[PDB]
Amino acid sequence: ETIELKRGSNSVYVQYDDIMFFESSTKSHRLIAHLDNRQIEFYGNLKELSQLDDRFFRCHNSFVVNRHNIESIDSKERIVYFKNKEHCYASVRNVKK
DNA sequence: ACAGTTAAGAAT
DNA sequence: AATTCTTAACTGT
Repeated sequence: ETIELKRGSNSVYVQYDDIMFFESSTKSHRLIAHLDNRQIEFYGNLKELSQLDDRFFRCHNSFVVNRHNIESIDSKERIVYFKNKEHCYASVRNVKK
């Protein structure tokens, strides 16, 4: 299961479970794939990534998480912790799901 | 329910 | 390829 992260003249190819989560970049129409120890900026939209696979869940407007790489959830604070020790946030309306 | 912020379409 | 404007739909309380 591999995904092509398109970057204009380049592409980077990554396995689904290399990915902790995706977040929107502050560069318009770019996302950031968070991997174990690297981050890769690419062209995409979050909606499309969440439809690739059941493991990819839109927990927030700005985040798509890989369920397989979740270490724990603090549902009080709405913080999703990943196996590489990063974290991101779940929205009030999506945290339960 | 609100006001502030943002993802993503379209065009090029 | 990379960028802008736009706006509905998101955000947290």
